[PDB]
Amino acid sequence: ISLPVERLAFLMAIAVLNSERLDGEMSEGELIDAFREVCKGFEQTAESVAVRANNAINDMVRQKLLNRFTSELADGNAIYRLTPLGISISDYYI
Amino acid sequence: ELVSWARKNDFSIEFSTLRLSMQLSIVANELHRAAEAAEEGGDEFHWHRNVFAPLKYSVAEIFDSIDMSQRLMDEQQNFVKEDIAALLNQDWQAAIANCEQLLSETSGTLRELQDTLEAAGDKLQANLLRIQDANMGSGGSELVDKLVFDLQSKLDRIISWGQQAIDLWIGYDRHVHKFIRTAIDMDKNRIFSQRLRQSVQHYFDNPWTLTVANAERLLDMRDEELALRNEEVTGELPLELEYEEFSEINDQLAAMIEKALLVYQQEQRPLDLGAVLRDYLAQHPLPRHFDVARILVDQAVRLGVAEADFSGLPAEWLAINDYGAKVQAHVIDTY
Amino acid sequence: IERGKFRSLTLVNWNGFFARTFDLDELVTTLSGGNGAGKSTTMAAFVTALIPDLTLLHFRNTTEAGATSGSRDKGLHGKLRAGVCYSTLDVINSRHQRVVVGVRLQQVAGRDRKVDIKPFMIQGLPTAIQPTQLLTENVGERQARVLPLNELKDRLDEMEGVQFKQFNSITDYHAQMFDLGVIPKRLRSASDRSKFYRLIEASLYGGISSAITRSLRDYLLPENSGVRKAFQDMEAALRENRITLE
Amino acid sequence: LIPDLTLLHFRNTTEAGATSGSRDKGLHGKLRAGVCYSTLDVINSRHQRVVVGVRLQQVAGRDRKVDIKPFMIQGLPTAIQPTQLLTENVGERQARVLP
Amino acid sequence: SSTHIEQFMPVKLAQALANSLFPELDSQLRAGRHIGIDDLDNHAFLMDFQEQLEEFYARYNVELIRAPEGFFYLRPRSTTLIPRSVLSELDMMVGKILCYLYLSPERLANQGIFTSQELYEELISLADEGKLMKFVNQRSSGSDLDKQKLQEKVRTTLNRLRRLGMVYFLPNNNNKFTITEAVFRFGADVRSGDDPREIQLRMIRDGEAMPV
Amino acid sequence: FMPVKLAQALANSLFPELDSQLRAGRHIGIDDLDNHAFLMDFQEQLEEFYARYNVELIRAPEGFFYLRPRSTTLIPRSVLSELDMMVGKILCYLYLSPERLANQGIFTSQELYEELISLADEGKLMKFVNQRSSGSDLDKQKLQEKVRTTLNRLRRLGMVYFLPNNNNKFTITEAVFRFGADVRSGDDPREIQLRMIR
Amino acid sequence: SSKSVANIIRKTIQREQNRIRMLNQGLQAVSFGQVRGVRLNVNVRESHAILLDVLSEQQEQHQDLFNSQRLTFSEAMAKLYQRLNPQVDMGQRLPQTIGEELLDYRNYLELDVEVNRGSDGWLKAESGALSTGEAIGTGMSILVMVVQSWEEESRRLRGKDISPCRLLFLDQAARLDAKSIATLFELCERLQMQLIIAAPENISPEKGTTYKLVRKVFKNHEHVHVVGLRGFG
Amino acid sequence: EELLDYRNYLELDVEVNRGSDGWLKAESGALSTGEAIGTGMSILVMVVQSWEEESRRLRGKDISPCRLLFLDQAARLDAKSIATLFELCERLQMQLIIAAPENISPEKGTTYKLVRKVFKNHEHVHVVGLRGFG
DNA sequence: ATATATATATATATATATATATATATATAT
DNA sequence: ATATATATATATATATATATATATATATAT
Ligand SMILES: Nc1ncnc2c1ncn2[C@@H]1O[C@H](COP(=O)(O)OP(=O)(O)OP(=O)(O)O)[C@@H](O)[C@H]1O
Ligand SMILES: [Mg+2]
Repeated sequence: ISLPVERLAFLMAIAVLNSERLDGEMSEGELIDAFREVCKGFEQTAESVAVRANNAINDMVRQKLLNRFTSELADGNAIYRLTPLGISISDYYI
Repeated sequence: ELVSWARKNDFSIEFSTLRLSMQLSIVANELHRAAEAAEEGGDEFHWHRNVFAPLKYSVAEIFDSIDMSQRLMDEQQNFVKEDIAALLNQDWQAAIANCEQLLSETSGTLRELQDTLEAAGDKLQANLLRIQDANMGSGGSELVDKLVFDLQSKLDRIISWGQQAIDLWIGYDRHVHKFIRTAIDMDKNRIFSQRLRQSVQHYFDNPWTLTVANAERLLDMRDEELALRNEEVTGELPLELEYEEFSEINDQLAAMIEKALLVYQQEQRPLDLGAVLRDYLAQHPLPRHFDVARILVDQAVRLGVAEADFSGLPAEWLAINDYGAKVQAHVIDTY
Repeated sequence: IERGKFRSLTLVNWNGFFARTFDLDELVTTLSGGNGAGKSTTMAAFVTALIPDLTLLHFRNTTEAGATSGSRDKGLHGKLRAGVCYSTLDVINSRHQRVVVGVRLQQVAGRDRKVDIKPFMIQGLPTAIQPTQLLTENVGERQARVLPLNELKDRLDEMEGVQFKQFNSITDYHAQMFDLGVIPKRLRSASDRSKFYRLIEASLYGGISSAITRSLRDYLLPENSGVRKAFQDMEAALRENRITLE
Repeated sequence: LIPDLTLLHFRNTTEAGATSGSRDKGLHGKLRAGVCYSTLDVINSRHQRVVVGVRLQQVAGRDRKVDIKPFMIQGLPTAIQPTQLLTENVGERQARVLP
Repeated sequence: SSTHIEQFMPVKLAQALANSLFPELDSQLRAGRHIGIDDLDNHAFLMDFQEQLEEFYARYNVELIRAPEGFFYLRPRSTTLIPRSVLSELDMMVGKILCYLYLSPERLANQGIFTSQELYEELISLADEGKLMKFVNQRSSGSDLDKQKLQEKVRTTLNRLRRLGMVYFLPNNNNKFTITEAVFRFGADVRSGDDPREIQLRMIRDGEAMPV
Repeated sequence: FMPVKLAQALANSLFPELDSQLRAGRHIGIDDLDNHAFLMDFQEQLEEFYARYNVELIRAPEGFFYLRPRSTTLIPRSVLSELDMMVGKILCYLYLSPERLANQGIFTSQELYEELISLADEGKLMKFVNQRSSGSDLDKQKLQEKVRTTLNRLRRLGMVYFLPNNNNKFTITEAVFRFGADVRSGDDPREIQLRMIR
Repeated sequence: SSKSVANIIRKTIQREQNRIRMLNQGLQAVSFGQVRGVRLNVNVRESHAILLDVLSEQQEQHQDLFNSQRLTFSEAMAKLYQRLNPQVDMGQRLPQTIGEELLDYRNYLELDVEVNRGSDGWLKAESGALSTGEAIGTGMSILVMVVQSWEEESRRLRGKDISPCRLLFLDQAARLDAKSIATLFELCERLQMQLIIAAPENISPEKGTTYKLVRKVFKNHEHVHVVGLRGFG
Repeated sequence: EELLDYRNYLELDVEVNRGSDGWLKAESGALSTGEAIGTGMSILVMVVQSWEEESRRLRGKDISPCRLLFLDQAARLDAKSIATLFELCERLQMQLIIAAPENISPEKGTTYKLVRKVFKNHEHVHVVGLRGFG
């Protein structure tokens, strides 16, 4: 369990979008967009946007924060969902 | 916008279906009670204590609980995939039956969960629409509508996932079989796999390369290089914008004619364009005459119609001045 | 909220215009003048500044609006003088930020009446700097000269607080304009750009555009992916069923 | 002048050359129920006063169809106007068009 | 009789060569592209007229070969009328790794969709990091700049193999891909349980694989 | 089915080699007697056969045949470098009339190298080798090597027939006219070719 | 799968119908010639409602059509649409393309423009039955609704503090009379819409800014002179 | 059959002396609205003249067919162009019917003012006529 | 002695398939 | 880090095939 400010903010944005998502599904094509926006707000460019986004998504997935599902038809060919621990961490503040 | 909020915050660091059924029953009872309370009606305080405190908190919490149950099933889905993957590493050809069972049970569990979800989604939606209908019982019930608008999606969203997850699993399942039908059928003993691993590890002890057809590409003629036009154009830069003003003489003339003509409408006097134009043009010099005639007509034709125009008898071209000006119009009678 | 606005339009080295800036009105700006005065030329220069997509740009006469003329020429090339030309728009953001977008145009030497376009943007320009002057260098006695993109970049870079950018794709140019509340819709795809140009082009000639009415469904109603997904799901199911039957 | 249904298509001024889009030609809606007439009067180089014209009728039906019949008249007095020929000055306020 | 197709060509070969699918398949094949079960139309076309096309291509001194896995390709001869070329050693490393991923059940959850990062991670896991890096640059010593260079080289080789049909980028994503059965050729040196040095001599004799 | 004479043409034993050389972009002139005669005979069908590939089989006014890929060409296309067209135009110029007394149809790499150096502008030479270059020995050696490479590439296309030996001395074929400019009534071939080169 | 499909299409259609019907009230009885008001009519197509019904409940009955090796899915759908509801009498368009067209939900709605011409009520707007000015005003109305829709859709992406610019054009404005122009001005101002209009003569002397252009031959080339104009003096 | 026609042997073009430049082919894309309209009118009158010339030899020598043309939305033209058109049509003995929503006020010829109203629950067009001015 | 039904021809315009040109992404190479 | 080549997608215009609706001449009922 290690959530820097950017990762935590990305998680909160993801939760907000899921709340405003119609059917409660999140393809990675939108996760990357959310990460782009949060990193832009936080004003830091260690590497490219894509590599940082991929690393962060993988880190949360392995940190038991997101669940990934392989769906070719989905935008980005994957569907992501908040895990119960991620839900708890997000709603702890929300 | 939430990014600044997070930045300034500065922070950092049960799959049983009987459960789902009992939460669904509780939700049905509470939702029906709240809908009936709303339908009965009451004052603002009654409306509140019956549709905002009981409903809001209870429905939010229990929909969240149901969603958490779905997430726990999702976690179980992930874990069973991982378990199958690990099993195929340990038994290879002998785990086929085990994996098929696990797939069967997981699919069945998914079927029961979807069935339980759809067992009450429609009626709960009906109750929510009933609460929507009863919401309008007061003008201050705006917040209720939000919930009656929010609590919709969640429910439907939940049901959506109940199928979408399944849509995913029935896919994954197939893939697994293909693997068993493809990966292990030609590697029953798995020896080929180990031998490939050792070949990879010790490839450069005997570096070999395959041969592939490498037909030539059809070389083409490069299109002529494009050269733009450069001429270093120079010229005088424009001065400050001048200005001109519009003459309202025609406006004054129109006002004069409208005032002179309003009397005809006032008295409903039959207007004859010939005589009126002939009389009025005498007040102006000839070059302006046209610009007068037009305006007068514009003012005159808005005042009633001419009844003779339905008689089928064409009107004549009455002269209205010297120099040869003529007009064709019936008398304006019907104001 | 205060909506952004178009302040002015600047034309450089155009057919008839050397360097002319018309200041727009908050509600209505009108142009008058006899036939062939160049009003049509002005609208063309504007829209070019807005949508520099050369494929979409096609200046048919008001007559034969949408009727194929077989001229093979889009009509833009003859509207420009030899050498460099510019078309720029000043816009005040709802954030009350003065941003100058623009495009450099240049005829391509050769029998083909083809042209090159390079978009560009400037942010933070001081309110006192007028585009007409910013794009021109006063050389000689009251005989200002136009300066190319390299010269313009050098001039701007020399000044402080102004951000100049040049875009390699009209896509990014559109993205930035959308970012600054210049464009209602995000022209992510070429189809987006085509629809946009369709809208503006119809307005220019005015009245009922056949394409607009025919595609009203597309233009008004948004696209939905969930329906597409459900259809694809059906497709997979049917394909499997046919496989089994065969 | 040209009473041919195939050629007659009153597209709006806008879209002077664009496709049909719809099926209608725009003529039917310009008429009124009943029998209508459109007539020209001409004076030849021979100074013969000739009245050419067409009778129109909105063909009743599901569609907006029109029937057109041409005709010509010669030897008319210069003093008689076309409207008089085609309309009966009945006692009612408004005249009556005759077939 | 005269004016009769059989005078010159078998009927089925002429029908195959006049089929709409023939040109694209031929261009891809001559380019070196392998054909798998996924291209159902092209694969079925090859199955139907397999013999006609092998005998046709024999005129070019190149063998149309169907591996037991069921994927067709071309092997030029020393007297090939169509030029021939050999894959790089890095290409071999990546091809062997792809065969592993095709056969690896651990990544089954991926369901066949893989990212270049995962491929690189697996490659470095099984291979020798620095001694493999030696080939990327002779003056590499673990420098992260050279690390990025190796990642980029792996990406380029992956693109090339995609060109050969061994891998498909996803209809919308060029950063994710799906493996094809053609990759099995990278294991042809180990598909037979014999001495590696004899399988290598057999393969090189067959023209399957040259040395370096 | 298939056209019968098209089937006859494809079956001809010359077809494999000719097809490979065409798909490689090579130009078949009058020198290749068998191939040129075959193409003359069976053009009406090879044009259709290669149109099935979204390519056009063109017989030049000079007579030589070649393949022009369309935008939708099914044969992987490629584009010649700038130096490639420059060298092609140099040879087209050298397909001159005084050439007969100059080299009797046999040129050497030195002739081409000197002509290119004297005739071309420095900026394009640097663009060929590299922008940052400025009149150096290494740059000139690389330029000469690239000249040799493009000469080999032209040989691949059939533009230039090497005289058989390791040494670089060759002859120029008529197909080189592809690089040439159009000829009008009374125009000097030298003047138009040089104007194009300039 | 078919049942679920039909369901999602139905939901999407209902949502969009409601949204458009709510939007319709953004218009206030524009005055253009005999046109007194403009409106958008959205209605599910019964020819398509029948299709939805069959898909949702009687998919199996026509499996014969679906499972034909000759027909692709789009072609299968087109053939089914043909089988039922054959009186529509579609044209010579290929089954393929019509099928894909069917694969779009929006197609299932008749989306039409209604005008309150004179006292004839609301009638379908056909260019062939409208005066030039009437048609021009109708168009401008349509374009303004479209831009409003685009802006609304982008509300989510855009920041809360930015309202995109609004600007349209009209060449050869002389085609319009004073009343129509005044109607257009009131509409545009109500909608905060900027406008650039052209006409040889100054048709709008009393509103917005005005400029007058004159082209002069000058040293064997051309120059345009611009002069400002003012409503009153 | 195309070759069988002499007309096909001929290439026909329309050229205009635009401004300081010489004669250029009239491209619809290279002209302003009024210029295009005027050129079209010119060509129309040319066609009319050609057709009359063709038909005369099959007609009585004392027959001069009527000539009459239209121009809707004439407001697209300026006064200068309109006067040029009037002069041209007069010089060619050709009658014109031009429509303008009150924007222009051509002094010469007949003018007809129109207004639509409702009367007896029916649309009516009140009409007025003027002429002789100038 | 007249008016309606048939067959023919024609232009309309509808749709498809083709070919072109431009923009884009992006992978290479200096 | 950026110039350049290559593949892909879209819009646009051309050309052709084809169905539709109308006009014209003849046939046949009244
Ligand atoms: N591409 C071009 N090539 C040559 N001349 C052109 C071109 N575009 C415009 N012109 C000429 O430039 C002048 C300006 O035309 P433009 O249509 O812009 O003027 P205008 O005042 O709007 O005219 P109108 O109202 O008649 O359309 C006219 O002479 C036109 O012929
Ligand atoms: Mg103009």
